[PDB]
Amino acid sequence: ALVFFAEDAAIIGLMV
Repeated sequence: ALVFFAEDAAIIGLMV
């Protein structure tokens, strides 16, 4: 799958 990235503090992945 595709894993985007966002800064939630720290950077996390978002898997789709």
